[PDB]
Amino acid sequence: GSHSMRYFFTSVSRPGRGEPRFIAVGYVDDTQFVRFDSDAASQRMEPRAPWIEQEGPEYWDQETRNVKAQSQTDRVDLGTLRGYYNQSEAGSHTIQIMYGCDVGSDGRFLRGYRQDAYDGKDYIALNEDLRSWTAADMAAQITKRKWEAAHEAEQLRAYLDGTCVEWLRRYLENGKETLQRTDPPKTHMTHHPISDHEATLRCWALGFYPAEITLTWQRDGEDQTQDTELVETRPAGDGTFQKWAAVVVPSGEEQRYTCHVQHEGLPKPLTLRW
Amino acid sequence: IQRTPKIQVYSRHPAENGKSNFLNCYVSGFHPSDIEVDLLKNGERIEKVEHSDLSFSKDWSFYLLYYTEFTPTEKDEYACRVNHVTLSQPKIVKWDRDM
Amino acid sequence: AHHGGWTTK
Repeated sequence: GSHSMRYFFTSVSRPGRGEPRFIAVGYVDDTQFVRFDSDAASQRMEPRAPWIEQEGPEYWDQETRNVKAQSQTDRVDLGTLRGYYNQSEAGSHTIQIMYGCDVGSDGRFLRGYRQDAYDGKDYIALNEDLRSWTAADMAAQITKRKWEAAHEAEQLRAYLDGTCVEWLRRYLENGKETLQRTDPPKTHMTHHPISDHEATLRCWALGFYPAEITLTWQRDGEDQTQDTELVETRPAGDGTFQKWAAVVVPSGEEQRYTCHVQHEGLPKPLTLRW
Repeated sequence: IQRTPKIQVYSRHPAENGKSNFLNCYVSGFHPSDIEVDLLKNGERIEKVEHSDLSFSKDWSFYLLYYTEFTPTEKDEYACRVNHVTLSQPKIVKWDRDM
Repeated sequence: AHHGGWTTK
């Protein structure tokens, strides 16, 4: 019964094609609730879940100003990191930032986090104690020295284990009719011949929330991690998720295979056999 | 530094001809973030297609959902066409009801 | 609500 609030930021330089594209999204658990897109018309932080719409004009103004300020910081940092990594001005580069906090079912703070990336690789991260940084390389250590001297971790910590928790608690109350619900996977198996002598068995998990789930194939007790096709968990688009796992088996031996399903919403793990 | 998209084309609900549904194209695991995704109906670009706001996974790779309401007819062919710097030509993934 | 604080890199 734990919950999370996370903000994701992406800035992408567009040399000669205008200012960097900037996209910010906020989630509670796996539910998006705010967005900002620099290429969108409104130029405002915008609601994306029904329970955030009740926030007042002061909230939307403040969130819009703060997210625009993040965009302006990233704009500067794109130039700075180009210098640190000795790159030219002609290429497109990417900064990604994620931060947020987890609370338990009783609302207590569990952990906070912040991680930054450059061109899709680790750049700098706040450590779990919220007091020290880990830089990924000698360039990122320049930033670390600057943030250590500016006592950035103390300011960030006050948000991650304080303000972040305050707002997450508020959102969980404001959105209780939806955020507290957990939808169990509906499971079935399908069978698809691929020749006269082999068939694909596919194990399906549908309509589940949250997205975390485990699907496993076993053959006569033993596992088949090397002979299993497993797709990425995917959104249905209605707020639930879907996944499947598949295995090619000899015709007439279907009974030797079992799919195993694990979801937080399942009282017991499900086992399916053809 | 460049990761090619994984592409899945699927319906929101189990498909039944004549009945309104949603056609999804989920692209994930890619970097960098510039990507062109079109949904196709009998080879032609579908005009009213929405998409999610760009987000990313723990490994920093990006993912997007493109979607549109459709009514499946058993003669109409649907596909997702994806272009990305990792691809030589745009990849077309046809919708198969069993996947 | 997200964080209102920014030191550049």
